[PDB]
Amino acid sequence: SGAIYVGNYRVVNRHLATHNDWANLVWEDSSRDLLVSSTTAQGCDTIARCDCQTGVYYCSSRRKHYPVSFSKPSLIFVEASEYYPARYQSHLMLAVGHSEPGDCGGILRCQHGVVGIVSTGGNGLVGFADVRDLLWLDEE
Ligand SMILES: COCC(=O)Nc1c(Cl)cc(C)cc1Oc1cccc(C(N)=O)c1
Ligand SMILES: [Zn+2]
Repeated sequence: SGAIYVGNYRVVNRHLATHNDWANLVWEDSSRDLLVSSTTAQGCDTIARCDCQTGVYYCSSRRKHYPVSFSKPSLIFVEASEYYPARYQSHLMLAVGHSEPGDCGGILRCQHGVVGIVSTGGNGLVGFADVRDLLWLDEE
């Protein structure tokens, strides 16, 4: 579990969105596993605006923050899970690292701020849904 709080927005994994998130929906994309909803109070997270390929992510199944190298956002085939059938997930970055289903929502951060959240993984890998291209998160 986990979320990004930026301005008047809440960024969560789409498969973990609550009834409040859907009722207060701003934007969602099933192929990216992302959902953004409106908030009453302001958040303090800063979204990175960069092309960094090194950062640190939080792994709840280990209670640890790991330094990782990751690929640039891409269209990647992701196997069937409890939440989605086997499909191509877009804007996805991969790193070699530990991850379990309940690790989704763990933040990946670089020196510039939040890069994304844990969205896919298994077999020694971890995948993160990029949020650095969502420029509108920084305004209105
Ligand atoms: C057979 O793999 C099922 C599974 O739950 N693997 C998995 C494992 Cl180990 C680890 C993680 C972090 C995610 C994982 O899968 C999911 C779960 C929720 C959503 C998505 C998606 N966005 O397509 C992918
Ligand atoms: Zn950066």
